[PDB]
Amino acid sequence: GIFRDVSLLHKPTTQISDFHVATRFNDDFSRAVLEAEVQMCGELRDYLRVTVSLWQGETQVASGTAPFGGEIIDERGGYADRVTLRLNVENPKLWSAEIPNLYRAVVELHTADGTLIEAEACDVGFREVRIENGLLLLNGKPLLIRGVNRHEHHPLHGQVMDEQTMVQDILLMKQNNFNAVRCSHYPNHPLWYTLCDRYGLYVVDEANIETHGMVPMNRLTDDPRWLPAMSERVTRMVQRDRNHPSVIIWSLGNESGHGANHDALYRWIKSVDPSRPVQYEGGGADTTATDIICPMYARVDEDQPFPAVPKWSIKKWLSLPGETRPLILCEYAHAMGNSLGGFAKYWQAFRQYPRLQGGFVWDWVDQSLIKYDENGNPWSAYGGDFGDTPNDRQFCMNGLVFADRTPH
Amino acid sequence: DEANIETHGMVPMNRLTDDPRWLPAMSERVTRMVQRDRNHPSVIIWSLGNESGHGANHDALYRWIKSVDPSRPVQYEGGGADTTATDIICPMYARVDEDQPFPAVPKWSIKKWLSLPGETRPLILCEYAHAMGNSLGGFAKYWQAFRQYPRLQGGFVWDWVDQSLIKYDENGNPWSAYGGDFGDTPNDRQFCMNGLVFADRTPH
Ligand code: NA
Ligand code: NA
Ligand code: NA
Ligand code: NA
Repeated sequence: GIFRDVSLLHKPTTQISDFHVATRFNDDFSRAVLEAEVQMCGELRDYLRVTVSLWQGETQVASGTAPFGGEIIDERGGYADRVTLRLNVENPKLWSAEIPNLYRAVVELHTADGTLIEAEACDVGFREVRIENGLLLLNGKPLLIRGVNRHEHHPLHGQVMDEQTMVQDILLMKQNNFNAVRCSHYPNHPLWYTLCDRYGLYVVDEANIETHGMVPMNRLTDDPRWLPAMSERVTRMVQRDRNHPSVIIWSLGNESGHGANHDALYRWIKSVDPSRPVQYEGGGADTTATDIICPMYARVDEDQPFPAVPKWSIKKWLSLPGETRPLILCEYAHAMGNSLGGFAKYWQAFRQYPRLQGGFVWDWVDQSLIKYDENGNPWSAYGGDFGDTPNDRQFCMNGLVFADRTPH
Repeated sequence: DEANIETHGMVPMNRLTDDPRWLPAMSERVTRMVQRDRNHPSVIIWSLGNESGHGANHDALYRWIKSVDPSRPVQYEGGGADTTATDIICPMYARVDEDQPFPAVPKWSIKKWLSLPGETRPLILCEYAHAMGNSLGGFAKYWQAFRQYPRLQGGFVWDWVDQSLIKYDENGNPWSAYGGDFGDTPNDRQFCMNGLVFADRTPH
């Protein structure tokens, strides 16, 4: 169904069509350069101008104005319908899940005399994400991911999300010492990223690609005829969400094996947005299509040597010959019912090994739905309770909290 | 095959090995060993000595060996067992699971050591499982780890045979003696007996 919002937007004929925000820093993060690239559609005129202003609350920190026309990029010239403005910020307040400092950037399309054609805005978080010497760093410091996987689920409204439920989830997660969320397994409602920017949570943004039921799992992802469809799902997500500071990692999807399309899209992301690592678990969790070893349900000490996709113990995985990447479990500690035995073992290992930088619990909230018996009394239902067949019964309930967000 | 260089008693341990005035003496002990033994097939690894800290002389002699005999790896434990003067992480008495974070020369657990950022070398303990008396508790843990981790390629037990000496009482009856039994002082008593076999080669 139509399970997210529907709206009408009116733009002028000459309009802002895209804008990108990037932050660069010096070695000690005491100086930052805010680079904003703005793109337009419509008739170009010599009087057109673009102004980008950066605000910290009520105070304007930086500003820049320029006519359209980018730098030369190849033999034929540059983009006449683009402009890049670079704003210097001294001693910027850095964004993190601990302290989510935010600035407000306003992008103005206006004529030279001063009349405003159109304005767009976005929240700006100054932070640098990079993998150096096998460690994932945020603002120069190695992260320890206290993560959880979260589906968009409501026991009454199905997969329709609301701001109140989102805020309730974020507050509960932070109150229970979580600092990261994986959008399993699709781009979320747009307000989710804004709330994560505001409250402080690292976000893994995941493409809407999962072909788990295929035999073999990469039958489609290794087929060039499905490359366009896969590419749309990756590229449109990046184009929508690349400005959000909370998003620190891109994911190519979930449980789709490993095919050449994964490698192609990994490289596309690395080319378009070098500011964020790319991860993907399929094909054994350490393929060429991931910057992070991200296995699902690899155990702390016990090896699980399956054919062609083994789940080594996470301690052993780090030291395999020629392996240097960090390891962050994209799913672990399956919380189905009376569960989470052995969680302390994982966290002992996370604290002992530098390149074990945490993981994402599976998962946040039970996917139970509400039904009414013969007396209007509600009761929580799972797979098979709606006449659906074949079904997977109670495997939909793997959460740390009940569907009404009461804790397990 | 190990060079005859050990300066364990120095304070700090590299006081001589970091002094260029002792480089000739150290170089003689390395180079003459290599010149004598480089034809033996059984020799697969050279060692620069034992427990002498880490000084520039170690790096110089490591490179000399690498230049003259590229056919054998070079190892050295001093200075924390993972310095620039060794091709193999070769700690002494690093434990399987427990870290021992001493200042400037920590003994990480061997499993953790392999995965330290930027570390790629194999790990072979030059000494482990100290067999002093009723000992070798926990040996199975080491060998479980050795079999599970590819880059944990074993180690050298300390050590083979007790260093006890024979003395005779008032009736010509022999008895095994250790440190201090010859009037030697100061001494380190029974720490000379760390072997898997007695001095007469009967097994423990
Ligand atoms: Na860690
Ligand atoms: Na499930
Ligand atoms: Na091994
Ligand atoms: Na001894």
